[PDB]
Amino acid sequence: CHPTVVYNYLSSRAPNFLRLDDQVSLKLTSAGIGTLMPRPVVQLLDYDL
Amino acid sequence: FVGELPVKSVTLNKLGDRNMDALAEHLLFEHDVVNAQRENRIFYQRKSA
Amino acid sequence: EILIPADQTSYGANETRALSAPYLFGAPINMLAPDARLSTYKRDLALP
Amino acid sequence: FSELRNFFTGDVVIRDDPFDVWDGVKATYIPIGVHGVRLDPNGDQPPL
Amino acid sequence: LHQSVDPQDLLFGVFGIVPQYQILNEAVPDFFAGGEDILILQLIRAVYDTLSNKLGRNPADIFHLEEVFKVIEEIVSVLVQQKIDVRKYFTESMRSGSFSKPRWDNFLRRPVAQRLPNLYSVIMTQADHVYNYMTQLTHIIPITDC
Amino acid sequence: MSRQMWLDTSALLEAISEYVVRCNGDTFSGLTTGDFNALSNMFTQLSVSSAGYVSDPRVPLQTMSNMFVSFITSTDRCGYMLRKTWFNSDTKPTVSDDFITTYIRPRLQVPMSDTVRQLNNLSLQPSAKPKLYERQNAIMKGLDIPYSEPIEPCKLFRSVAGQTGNIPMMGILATPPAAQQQPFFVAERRRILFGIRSNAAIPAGAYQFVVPAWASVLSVTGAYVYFTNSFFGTIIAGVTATATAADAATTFTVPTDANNLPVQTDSRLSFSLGGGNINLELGVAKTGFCVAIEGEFTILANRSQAYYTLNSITQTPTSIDDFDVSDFLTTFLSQLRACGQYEIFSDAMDQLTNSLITNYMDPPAIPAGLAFTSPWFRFSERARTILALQNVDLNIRKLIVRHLWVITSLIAVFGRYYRPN
Amino acid sequence: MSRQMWLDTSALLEAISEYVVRCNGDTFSGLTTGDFNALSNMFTQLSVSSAGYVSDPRVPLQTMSNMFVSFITSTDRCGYMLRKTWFNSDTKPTVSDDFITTYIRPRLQVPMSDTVRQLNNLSLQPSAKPKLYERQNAIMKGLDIPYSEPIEPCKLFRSVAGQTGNIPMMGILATPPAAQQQPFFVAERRRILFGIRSNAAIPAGAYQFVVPAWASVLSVTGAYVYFTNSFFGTIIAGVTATATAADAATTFTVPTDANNLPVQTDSRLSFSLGGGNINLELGVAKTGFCVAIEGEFTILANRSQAYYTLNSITQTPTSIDDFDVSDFLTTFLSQLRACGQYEIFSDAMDQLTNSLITNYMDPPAIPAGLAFTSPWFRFSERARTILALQNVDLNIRKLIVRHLWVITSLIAVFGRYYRPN
Amino acid sequence: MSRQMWLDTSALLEAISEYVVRCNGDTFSGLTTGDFNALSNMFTQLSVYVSDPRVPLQTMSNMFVSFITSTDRCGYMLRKTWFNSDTKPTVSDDFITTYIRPRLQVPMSDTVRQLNNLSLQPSAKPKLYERQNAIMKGLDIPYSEPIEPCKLFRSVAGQTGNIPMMGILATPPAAQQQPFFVAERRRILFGIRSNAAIPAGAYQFVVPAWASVLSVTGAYVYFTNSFFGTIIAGVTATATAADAATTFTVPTDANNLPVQTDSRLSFSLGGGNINLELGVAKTGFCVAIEGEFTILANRSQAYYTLNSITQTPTSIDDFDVSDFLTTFLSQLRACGQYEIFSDAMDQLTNSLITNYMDPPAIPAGLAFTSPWFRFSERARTILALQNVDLNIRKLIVRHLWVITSLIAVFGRYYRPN
Amino acid sequence: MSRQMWLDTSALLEAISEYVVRCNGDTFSGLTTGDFNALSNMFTQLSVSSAGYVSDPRVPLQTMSNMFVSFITSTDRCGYMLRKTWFNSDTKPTVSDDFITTYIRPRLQVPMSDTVRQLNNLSLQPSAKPKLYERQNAIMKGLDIPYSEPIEPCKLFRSVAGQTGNIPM
Amino acid sequence: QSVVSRTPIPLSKIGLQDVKKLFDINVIKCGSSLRIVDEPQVTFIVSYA
Repeated sequence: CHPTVVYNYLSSRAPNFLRLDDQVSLKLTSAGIGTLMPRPVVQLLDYDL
Repeated sequence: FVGELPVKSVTLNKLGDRNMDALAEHLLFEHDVVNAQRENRIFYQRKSA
Repeated sequence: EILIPADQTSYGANETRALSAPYLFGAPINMLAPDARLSTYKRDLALP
Repeated sequence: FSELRNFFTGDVVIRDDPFDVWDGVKATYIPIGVHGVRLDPNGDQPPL
Repeated sequence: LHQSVDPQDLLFGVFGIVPQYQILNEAVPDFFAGGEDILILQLIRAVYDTLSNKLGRNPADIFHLEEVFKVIEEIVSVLVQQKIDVRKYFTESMRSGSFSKPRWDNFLRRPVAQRLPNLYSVIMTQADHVYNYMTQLTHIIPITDC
Repeated sequence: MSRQMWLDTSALLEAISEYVVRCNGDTFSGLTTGDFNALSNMFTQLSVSSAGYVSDPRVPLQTMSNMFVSFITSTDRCGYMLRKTWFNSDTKPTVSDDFITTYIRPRLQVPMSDTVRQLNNLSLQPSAKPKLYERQNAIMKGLDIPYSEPIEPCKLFRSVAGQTGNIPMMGILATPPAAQQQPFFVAERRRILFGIRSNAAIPAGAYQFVVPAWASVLSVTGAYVYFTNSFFGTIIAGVTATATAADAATTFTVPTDANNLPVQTDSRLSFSLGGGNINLELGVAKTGFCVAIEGEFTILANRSQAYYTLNSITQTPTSIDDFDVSDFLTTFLSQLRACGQYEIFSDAMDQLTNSLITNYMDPPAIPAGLAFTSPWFRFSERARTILALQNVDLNIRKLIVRHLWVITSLIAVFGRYYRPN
Repeated sequence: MSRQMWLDTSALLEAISEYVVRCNGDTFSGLTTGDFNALSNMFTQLSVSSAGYVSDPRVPLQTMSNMFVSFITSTDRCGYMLRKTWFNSDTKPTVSDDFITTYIRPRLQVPMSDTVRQLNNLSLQPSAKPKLYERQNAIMKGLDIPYSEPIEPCKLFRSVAGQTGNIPMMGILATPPAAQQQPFFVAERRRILFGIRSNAAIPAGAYQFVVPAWASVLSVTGAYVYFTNSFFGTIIAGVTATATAADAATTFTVPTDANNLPVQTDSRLSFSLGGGNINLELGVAKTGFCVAIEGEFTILANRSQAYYTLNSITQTPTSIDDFDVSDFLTTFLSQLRACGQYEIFSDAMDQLTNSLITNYMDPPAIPAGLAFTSPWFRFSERARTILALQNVDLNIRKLIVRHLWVITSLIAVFGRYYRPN
Repeated sequence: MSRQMWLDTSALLEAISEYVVRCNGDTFSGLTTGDFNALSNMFTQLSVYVSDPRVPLQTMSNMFVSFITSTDRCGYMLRKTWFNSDTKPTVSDDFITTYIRPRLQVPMSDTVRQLNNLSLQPSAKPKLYERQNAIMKGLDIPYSEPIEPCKLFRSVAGQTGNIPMMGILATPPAAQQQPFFVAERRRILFGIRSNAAIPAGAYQFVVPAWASVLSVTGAYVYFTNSFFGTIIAGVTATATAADAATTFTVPTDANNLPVQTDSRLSFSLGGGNINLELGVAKTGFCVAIEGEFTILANRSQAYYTLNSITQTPTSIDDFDVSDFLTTFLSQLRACGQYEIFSDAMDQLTNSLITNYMDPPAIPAGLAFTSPWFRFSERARTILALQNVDLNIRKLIVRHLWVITSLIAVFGRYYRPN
Repeated sequence: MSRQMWLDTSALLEAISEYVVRCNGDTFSGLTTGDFNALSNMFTQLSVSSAGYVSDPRVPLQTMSNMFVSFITSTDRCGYMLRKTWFNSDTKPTVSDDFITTYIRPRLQVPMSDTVRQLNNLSLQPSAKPKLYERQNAIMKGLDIPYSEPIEPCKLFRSVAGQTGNIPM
Repeated sequence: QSVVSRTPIPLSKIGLQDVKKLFDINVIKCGSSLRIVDEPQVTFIVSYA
């Protein structure tokens, strides 16, 4: 997906009293047209097993 | 070209086995070939998306 | 009162309330009181 | 010949300039905001 | 895991422990460690399905377990990039290293509950499409039924 | 065990069925549709002897039905279910029986299940032909039904002072009258009728009609309201359905809407029969008239407790429908005949039923004057019969019907795969 | 290829439809719903050409339909499936045709499909309005249909010794009677009607009615039985609908139930018109009477063969429905009119139909006297005509109807995306 | 914002509902069904809570009535332009920014839609979305979708109404009258009533505009004397096995169509007019067509555009909107606002009519005889103003409808308490 | 700013009042009352833009009022509050004015605060003489007042066709 | 640590020529060992690979 997306995701996750590091934010938000990066996902397993 | 009309055609001679142009020289009469070869340029082209 | 019947236990015995009441808050071994201090933060992160 | 061509006719769409792909990013979070003094809600505790 | 405890030790605990009236949360959690095994079991189970579903019936109706396991293994292995050994997870106890069908059985009695974590779901969903496509190409290859 | 546990399992079986319908002829070789995935899941959660994929789901399903019949047949076994304590509370019973142990277990995800259910009553297009589950929860726990679920008002019907019946009035309604009679309120499948019959003109002006207790929970939408002369396709007499374009307009009102609702108009109406009485205003004198309310009928919010808790019942005897069980029993019955058990099963049911009524009465003994006119599966009637024992407190009569219904419904759900051999 | 291959593939298209409907307006940007995934994979299964979500599912379905029309149009090509063989055997044919090999081939998963199918018959709430697939299996392989599937009685009607028709009897039931006449048995959409009509009273007592062949497989649940005077919304004469609250209760019995079934009661009944005659017991003499059974009708378990296999047909000529084909054709027809092939097709269909009949009679020649009153898509009518040929004996006629039906159904399914413009 | 945006979002909410129904009592513990996965990912798309899906929905409904109540806020939606174009609106109302955004994936959505019109068994009782599109963008409706003829009715030249015509058909005729054409829920009736016999021969009936878009399948055509279950006088259903055949003809089908026969018919009254051929003189007759009715392909425009409306006043239905209001209406009374809403609702419909006529002033003689949710009535009232040009009226009805449906969808979860 | 932001702050000032009353003559040395801590914590939150801890309220409280009077006195400043929009919507406006930025800002905890409000209408013995907050919400957002809250009927009186007045009669 | 951004199946590029062909094309000039013909039928036989 486009880096912009990654930012919106990670940044909205930031828990109370925190923000996504700047440099990371900027590199992510500065990405231009045609650039892509892997979608961030929350990995949860089936503990019960 | 195709008449005085410029166009971007698929370079058939680079597809060896599937070089429809060469495949057409098997036709019987002088022109049925050229005719076929021309139809080729008209159909195998790089078109705008 | 039986909380968890003998049938459904690895060990033999019935899991009665008298076998839970003394220990801790007195909650049935069944439903124990969980430390939810970190809970807010968790919920907001999609964690279990 | 026409039919032989029309059989071997199929289109594909490709992007002129390849996508520029990146690696993941370490999602580092840092503190923000100012904290004030919050006093205990219950007040002095009973003795002994 | 087990160990023994003397409630009597609590005596000096009562007369000797000195509170510090304050909690020292100096450490930091490694909140996510420990899944390695679960993941593998989770995949082992999910692959069993993807195999069975396509077979149209319980693999064990026509295959010796040793056969089914070798397949599940290779597949799981590719998904984790590590040599996997299904057998070891199902023993009667930590004591013996001997495999136990009855435990493998109970493991299968519990159908896939949640969706596989995204990284693997993509891999599998993709394979499943290819298998579907590839399959339709069967009516192309030179094989007649008699 | 727990009444809940039985309902949960019923729900599962009910859904196993649902997904089987969903998969019929949608099971191709290359793909495994989400639907089948889910079906497989349930199939596995229900199977004893089967390891993973259930090769032949007929087998485990059959085995289950067989044991169920074996269970619900022996009063010794299913006895615990026929006590007033099982229907009134969620008390885990201390009863060990192969069946219960193996198949009856909690199967619904709490608290999610409930929240989805609530969220539903509020949704746009609920199922028009709902599962037994919903009805079970209504009749047993007295829970709400979806606000937009439609129903045929004639089922809602119960007996009140004036009329001791709905269908019966048909005969009377077809007989020319002697003098101006009292008002009538009948109900069909897709519409409600009310009016006044007479042999001589009825003056123009106002007339109140008491909305009977049973219909005071109805509601209509996309309804046409007009003057008619047939009831269930049977001509009503002592009523004129004529009128002229010149006629003065006839309108009625409901205590819920400040505006008059026109009659004999092409306009689609929406109003509710809850709140009091409807006030008809005959614009022109007519020799007996009959108003028709034809549209989609629904049960007002939070009022479904009347219908399903048998609370809209005031007289004795009384007409009573069957909450549709009859419609579900079909399959099971079909199976029972195909293997001769039809007879035996019946005899075992009268037993079930007798033993049930028994426990609901102090002192523990069958009441006198109790004789059924129909078999266990014609519930509609047996419910009337039971709701007619004037020697037994009213409320206990109701409970008995409710309770027996649930046991019947369960049978309708669990027996279906029965192939005793 | 083999008949099976056609059915399998049809079932796929029917399933593609199903999932298209499921996806309509449920295709949001960030969601790939299970429904869409399946639909997507099915497209792939049809024409391998469109792999991926990318492809415009329209063109590959279009191409498919197109070839189907030019296939089912040229008797030279589709000739093979018009032969006697194709309909009653599973022998893979020796056809070397483009369409066949590209689209017709085993598509269902065996044996799971078949297992799921049987499990369905026992499902609680089967599809109210089932796919063409089901009928296809029924009419061709004589398979079973679900036990709880509803049916509209009148569709089941066929001519018998007494009545030559069901609808036509309406005009008669209207005309006042000369004297007491023989009984009548008619069917509507939602109810069954029987009785005796006279100009003079009929004494109280026992009367017996022979359930006609066609209705001997009916079964009702949640039914009200009362006295009426209308048929399809027409007034029946020579029948009293009068009754007093005093009257002696009327009752009837079915060979299937030991107990008496009450008439004119608010009780929901369950019984089956199978295995015998109906014993009506008039409690009071009535100057002509008509009993009405109104409820949910269903064909008895495993007896559906009669209807779908054309066994219920005894006379010549008879009345006959189209197994609802008419309903499915709509789309395709609408598509023909849209591109102006409605006529060209109707012509080709006529030869298809003609050659089909030809191959059923030895020696190879259109029987004489074969004149068609309606076009290819008014089945019910052309069926009547086929079933009216005195030349060929009953069975051959019946088969022809059946075999023709399947080809017609196949059309209804395969041509819908037709656009050669 | 955009008219489209509202639709897309509405459509999403209707999806939520659909899947909520699909999940009811199919939420077992050892299993995550496909339906529930989807329903979950859907709640996710609403608010920019995953625990109790009731709270984000409540919040949404609440903010919605809050918005649809104040003319100052939802005013932008009440202008002639909103219903007309796909122009991005300049509005800063946080209800809009939070919930109304594009939701449907293009072009895939449209593709599936058309592919649907061609489906064998479409939804018998469709969502509002389909209707919304039909009434606003004038898109097609599925070819096999059933419809109750009577809704399609509209006032025409001779007949002023449908249901009203009943009481008249019930009065024994003076002398041979003009032909009639009524419609019920499941059938269509046409004929000629008289007090004296009608010769045998040819008789032409011309199908009124509203019915010229109708088509039937699995149809029985016979003679009756009942309309909506009311006796029709001046007509006879009498016949004899000996009677000569009675057939009729339709422009679209070259062959004869039998009457009082047990055969199931298919034909479309859309060529102009039925051409009945009476076989035996009858003392007033009424032919009936009972079957499955659909609207001919690419002709539903008429009905949904209010373009089958010629006369005035005309009697019209409400496109079933009433049936969807039930829920929201229930929640309104539950929290005692049924009154307040009905008033704010009046200003909405009032302010809407305004923007449609220049100069900007409520027409003379605008008197509503019914409340906001008895649409079918207000609809005719709007369609009755001799003041305002006709077409403008039609738009007002269509535009108001869309907003009404929107309410019917978005408010359901309302709970202020 | 937000009509909500004003209400929120008002609610806080009212809470401060409430706790000042609770603490009156219950301030004993050597004893930190739970009430006094809450009173103290609220003060802090008032001057949250300039402090993280407060010694004596005498001053910031005064300052706040003085500035407030200086605010609703000048149309130029508090003008934004006199517009039709401020009473209708919750749109966060932008006003460059020391008073607004320094004191008017979100105070109540959402959504927990609302939950409690609802649970209250159901309470057995609600406040007999409620705070202004309740009234403010009723009159502005039209929310519900507690079911058991007593009221003097004469206040409820309004004019109707029959009798024009209540006291006049 | 809750978030993981990894790529499931890294995809690789390829040229048209490298596509796996599924059909073979043979050309023949059909004549006769009976009559003498000068218009042989240049025919194209397409078979699976």
